[PDB]
Amino acid sequence: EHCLCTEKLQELMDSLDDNLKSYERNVWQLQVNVLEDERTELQMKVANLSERLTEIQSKIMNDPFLSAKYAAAGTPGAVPNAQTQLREASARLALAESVNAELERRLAFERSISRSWQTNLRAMQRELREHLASLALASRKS
Amino acid sequence: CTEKLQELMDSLDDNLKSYERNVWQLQVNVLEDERTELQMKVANLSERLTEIQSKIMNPNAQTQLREASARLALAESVNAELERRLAFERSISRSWQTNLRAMQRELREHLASLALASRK
Amino acid sequence: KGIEDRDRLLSLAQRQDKSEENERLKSEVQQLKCRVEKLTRGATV
Amino acid sequence: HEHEAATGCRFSWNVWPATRAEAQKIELPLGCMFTPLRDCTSLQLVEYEPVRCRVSGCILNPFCAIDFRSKQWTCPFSLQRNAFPNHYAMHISEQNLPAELLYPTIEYILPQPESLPPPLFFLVVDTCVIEEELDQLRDSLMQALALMPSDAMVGIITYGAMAMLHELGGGSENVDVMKAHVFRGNKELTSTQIQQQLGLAPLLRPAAARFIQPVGECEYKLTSILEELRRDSWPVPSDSRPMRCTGLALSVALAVLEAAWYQLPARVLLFVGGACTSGPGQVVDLSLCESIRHHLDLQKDNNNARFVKKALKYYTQLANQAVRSGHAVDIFACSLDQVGLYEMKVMTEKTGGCVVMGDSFSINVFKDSLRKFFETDSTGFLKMGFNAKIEVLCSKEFKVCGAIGPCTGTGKKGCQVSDTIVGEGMTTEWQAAALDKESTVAFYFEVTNQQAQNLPPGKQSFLQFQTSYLHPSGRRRLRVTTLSYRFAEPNTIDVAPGFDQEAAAVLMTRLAVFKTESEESLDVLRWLDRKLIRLVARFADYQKDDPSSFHLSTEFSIYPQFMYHLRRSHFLQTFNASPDETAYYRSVLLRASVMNALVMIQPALLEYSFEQQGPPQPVLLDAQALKPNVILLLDSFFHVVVWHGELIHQWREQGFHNMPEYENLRQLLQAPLEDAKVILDERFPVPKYVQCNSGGSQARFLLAKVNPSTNYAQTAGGGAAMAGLMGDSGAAGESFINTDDVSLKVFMDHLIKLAVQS
Amino acid sequence: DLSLCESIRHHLDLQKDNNNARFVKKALKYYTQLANQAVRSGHAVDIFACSLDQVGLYEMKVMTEKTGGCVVMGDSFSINVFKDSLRKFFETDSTGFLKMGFNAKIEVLCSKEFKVCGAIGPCTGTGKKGCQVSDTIVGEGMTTEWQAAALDKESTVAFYFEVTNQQAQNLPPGKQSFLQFQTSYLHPSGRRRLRVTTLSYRFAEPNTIDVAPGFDQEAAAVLMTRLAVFKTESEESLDVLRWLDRKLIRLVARFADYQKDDPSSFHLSTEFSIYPQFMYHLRRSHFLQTFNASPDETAYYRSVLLRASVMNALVM
Repeated sequence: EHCLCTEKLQELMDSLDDNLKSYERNVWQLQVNVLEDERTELQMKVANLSERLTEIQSKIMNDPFLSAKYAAAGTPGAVPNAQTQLREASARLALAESVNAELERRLAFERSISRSWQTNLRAMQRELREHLASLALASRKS
Repeated sequence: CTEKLQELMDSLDDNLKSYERNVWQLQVNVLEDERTELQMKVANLSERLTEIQSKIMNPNAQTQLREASARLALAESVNAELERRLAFERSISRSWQTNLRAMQRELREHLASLALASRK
Repeated sequence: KGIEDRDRLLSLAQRQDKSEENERLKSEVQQLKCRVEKLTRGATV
Repeated sequence: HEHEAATGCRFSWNVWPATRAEAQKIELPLGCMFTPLRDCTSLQLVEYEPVRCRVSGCILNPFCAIDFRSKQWTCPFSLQRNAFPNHYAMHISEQNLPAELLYPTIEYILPQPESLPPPLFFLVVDTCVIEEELDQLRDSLMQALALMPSDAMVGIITYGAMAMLHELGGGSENVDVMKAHVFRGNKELTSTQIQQQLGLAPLLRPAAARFIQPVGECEYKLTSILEELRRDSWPVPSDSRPMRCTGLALSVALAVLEAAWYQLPARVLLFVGGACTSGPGQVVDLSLCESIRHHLDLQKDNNNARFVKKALKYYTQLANQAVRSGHAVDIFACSLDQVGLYEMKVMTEKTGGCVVMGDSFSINVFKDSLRKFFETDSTGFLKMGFNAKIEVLCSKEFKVCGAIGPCTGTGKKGCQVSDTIVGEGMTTEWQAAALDKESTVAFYFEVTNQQAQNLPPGKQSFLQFQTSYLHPSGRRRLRVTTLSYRFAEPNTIDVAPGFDQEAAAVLMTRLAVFKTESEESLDVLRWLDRKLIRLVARFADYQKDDPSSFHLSTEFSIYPQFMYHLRRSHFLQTFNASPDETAYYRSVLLRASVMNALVMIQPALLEYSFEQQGPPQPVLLDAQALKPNVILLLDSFFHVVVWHGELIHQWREQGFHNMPEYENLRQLLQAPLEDAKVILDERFPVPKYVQCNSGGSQARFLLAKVNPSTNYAQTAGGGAAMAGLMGDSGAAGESFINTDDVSLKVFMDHLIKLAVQS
Repeated sequence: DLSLCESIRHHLDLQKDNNNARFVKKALKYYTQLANQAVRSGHAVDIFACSLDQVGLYEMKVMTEKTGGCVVMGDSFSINVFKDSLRKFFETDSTGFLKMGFNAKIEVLCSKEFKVCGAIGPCTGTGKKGCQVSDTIVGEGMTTEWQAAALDKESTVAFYFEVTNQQAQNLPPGKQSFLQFQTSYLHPSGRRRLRVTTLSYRFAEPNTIDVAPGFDQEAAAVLMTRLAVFKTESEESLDVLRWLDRKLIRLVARFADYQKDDPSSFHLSTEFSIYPQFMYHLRRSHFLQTFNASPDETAYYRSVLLRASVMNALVM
């Protein structure tokens, strides 16, 4: 059935080559360099959170009387005396807002993962549809 | 036209049975496990820091505990809503090979019926 | 499936049928025949 | 939305097509809605001259690469380098950059090498109306005069059967004599004949010293002519309406402008209240005998087209005279019958003014629109520029063709302008006699790009707009807004996410209005729904010959509803309204912001529920909202009709509200009053606020625009049985609406079915 | 449509949406825009329909109500219902001119105590605004001036009025309010006419019982029947039946002398004696009941009811 498909199945070759393979490459790159962006912004905050736990950590407990401040501490006994339950409600509160800030950057950078497979995938629905449907329009001619 | 359909089969199923989508996924999984490991590092380095910054720092008790635990229990509501949110875009990214290769089987089967028609 | 195909073909048939309407006119054309026969009876007078 | 908040521009495609074939594929005209003046919180006024590229005329914009080691910037359009002149050689270090390179929209106050002319206002005031109409015209003119700026200069001319051009501010020797140069009607004097007869043939010469003077030096002379403003004394022949030469009155005003201030801020303000009877601009005869033109008359090309065409030739002659001089004109037509908008529109669209369309002067639309015209901004000055020239600087890829809106093409033919003129073109810059804080111009562009490999790497497709207007402080001004849109990278589809549904909707409104001006309504409607069906066929998710799989994106789904309401609105249907009402609609449509014009396409139906206890929700415009227990608020830029039900209305009669258990009923009744006056005092020409109730008041407006809910088509759909005698005989008293319009549900059905098979 | 298997529409077909009438939509609203063209041009449309089958009178009634035309529905073009109706369409008066008027301009004025709501019958409002228009609308409102391109000696138009006074202390005792009608019509001789008719009526005392001798039950029955058949155009005829039932209950209980919860002490005055019997025959008449009728026959009764006078409306 050599019925002049040659010029028009060729542009289906061209459309299926530069779009099916190249879209897969160009989105596999898209998440790996924003998850290497995860590597770079995680480790920048590893830097400033480690140093916040080395000079603040050592300054308390290398100098006599301030190391006695973390010798008394909130005392290792019962009867919380209505000062060390005043206190640590804000301890799990600061734990709460630190993990809230961490999950909220997690959410926003996961939007860049998800807001890429609507538009380009619908293009692969798109440009293959009028090529295939016209491959039945001109096929019903001879 | 049968020579063009035949190398359309070859050019298409080479994409389908290439274990090449697999390897780039093994690339992103090995940076997923260490990145969730480094999530735990953000957890430990911050949990200890928020403890230490309250050691030093310095109305009645029956107002400041009334607040700051009403600033807690909204933390209860936000990690509830944001994690329930989180699994939702996990599942919309849990479509990666599910319908992209359903597209490729749609092209494979629709061009198969043209191939059997030409072979007939 | 043929049960539900031509239970609609029968049901369409009676709504397109006017079996009670075409008897009340057969009485009125019979009394029209009786009226025109009565008119010719009065015409001979 | 954020794109409009930054620069005031709104492109239909935020991402552009690649080639010419890509422009045919996306199938819609690329265009934008730049508001030139557009007071946003991003402009910075600075008293230095702009730096200009010698090749392109480009002003240094934030998207410019700056070679710091050589003190040279590169022009992003012409790709040619220019040096920084002297003062900018130092302090150009990477920490201290000027506001040219930081903010996109920047304002330059143009340092001159003198008190520049403050705005002028003629008052072409009618006299041939009824007495109470004229009395309130005196009152509105007195309040407008109190709203003059101190430096502003004015001149009265009261016309009628013959024009009386009153001179202002004479000598202190008399104080008891006012003079008026009288020009007889039914005699079309030329431009130069008016100059010689008046005798006028530091910016005020002694010939015009009897003429235009400051309101701070006249005062009593203005209050005198406004209070000896009275009627015309002529006994008309039997049934004749009072004789009126509007066309002579505008020619006398424009001719004073010609020998006086040439390129200087001035605006004629017409206060016409009846059609022109004699002289030029003839639309109907002086006697009330033969019919004035109608929309039917233009349809069947009647004999009254002799009063349409030869009056159009005169008013376009005065329009071109006003354009080449540089002064805008206003119409405050407030006639009970037809006055002639379709001839007098060509003079307001070309220069740019106000097309306020009162009925009788007591109505709300006239009174507050006049005082909103002379209101001041936050700085206290008048919020309108003069002699604005808007030139575009396109890039290599795309070339401009049209500027449909309140402007006029001038020339400067070059490589920036391509062929196939849509609208008004063969030009790069567009003159505008005066431009306020509402004017929006539709700039159309087309992408040539014969080969797909011509776009620069990651091309941002630069485009710079430059407007040179004059501010009533006495300082010439130049504002530049520079914008960029990345476009058509080879991962396909990008042009389509950039599409937003409302911006392209208003663009096809302005194109349909310009094409009804040239050809008839049938072919522009066939072109318009061809544009809709070819858009929907490519820009949707479906399988061929299967309409059930149809789907539209969030960007692509609300556009058919604007297209349905656009084919339903009065801009394309010249019937159901007088030609003056249709011309009023088209005149303000070409000059309207995108958010307000969208309201005018599809009217808002803000619903006020009793049981909801809270904020309004926008319901669909249909008659499944005429339940008697609610309140309605229609907003169509011309009516703010507030519709009650019969249940709420009779609560008002016997007084559930006065007795104090129904405080919630008081809040249900004051919310329409307070929220509507918020609508009235923000938007230009302030729409006719009309109270309404069900089956009465003036609800014939709201029941006209509202779709029928229970279509008679859905009252003929198959399957009648077994419900003939039931249920205590009563259900809710439904209301029935008949109109020519097929339902929005069924219009989508022809849209899907035609697009799927194609 | 053309194919004979499908039948014409009926009352049961209209109430519960059959496919037998897929083309009555742009049928009926096509005849509305022809009537729209007819009133701006001042032409009337009369219909002489004669068939055993239905002629579509439900959709083409809209011209004859809109311009003042007449409807003559007969079963054949040879029965006496057609021959005499067409013949008196051209009957002459005492001067040999036709007993009809054309291009009439019925224009109503009122005193400042009361306004006009609207009109029901062979007329259409023009939108002539003024201070004499009421908020409430009964039918064709929004004007003091109605077009009626066809009137005759039997064309009677319902006018609805509303009193806008708030307090009884604003009226001097024995105050007489006035209303006025003008009818500007072409006479068949070819000349402009203007019939001015003025009536005077007196307001009652603040007591609510003093209006009882001034009641006219015969014209009020025509008033409520005409307003019923207008409300059946948009609302259900069943809901109209509940409306007239509850309005009869309120009117009777207000204007009758009786002891509370004693049916034997009931008595109605002479002015209200036969009025409840009028709505007994109204709710069983073909104007509101759709049983045992065609929509064409119902459109015939509703068209002639909207243009008859008081005696003819009592007969029907």
